[PDB]
Amino acid sequence: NSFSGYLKLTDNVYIKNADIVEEAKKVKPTVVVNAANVYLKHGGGVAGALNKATNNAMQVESDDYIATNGPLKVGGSCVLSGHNLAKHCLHVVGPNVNKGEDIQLLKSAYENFNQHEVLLAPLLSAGIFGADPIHSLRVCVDTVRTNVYLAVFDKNLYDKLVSSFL
Ligand SMILES: CC(C)[C@H](Nc1ncnc2c1OCCO2)c1ccc2c(c1)S(=O)(=O)CCC2
Repeated sequence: NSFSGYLKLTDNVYIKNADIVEEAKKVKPTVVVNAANVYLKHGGGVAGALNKATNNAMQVESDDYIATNGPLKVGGSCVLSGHNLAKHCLHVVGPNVNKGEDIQLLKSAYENFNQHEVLLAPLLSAGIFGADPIHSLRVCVDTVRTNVYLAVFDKNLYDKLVSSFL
């Protein structure tokens, strides 16, 4: 967990303008959070990038999880191997508001982070999921009590988040 260049926002929330895959390789954290869907199909965005860095080992393992346990619920999670990126990968399903899923579930999604002392994570539901990224950061700051290091790849978004937070 050798996080470097983070800006401390609150006692337990840190933020950096960085690619989460590159951070995972440099830091080798205990837990890396994946912005997953309920079937753990990592076809793009953060999920696709993390899977591509494991050379599809995350996807094989995810398919085996789904075969045995069935899909996750929106707001839920599961802990799987982190392969070469981390000791564990916490797959968390935020609501896809662009498809009508309730924004209240974003609090339930962030609540999963509380079972891990330290995590490297993306902003949940801020992708193709269509949630307002600044609102997602507010839910994170209000819900997460353990230590979370957020990697936000876009410098324009990072600057807006830091300006909003101050
Ligand atoms: C907002 C965006 C800049 C950010 N992208 C990344 N943030 C950090 N690391 C990355 C990023 O994408 C390339 C790999 O590394 C982001 C954050 C959350 C979500 C997505 C994207 S999504 O994949 O569109 C859907 C799931 C939720």
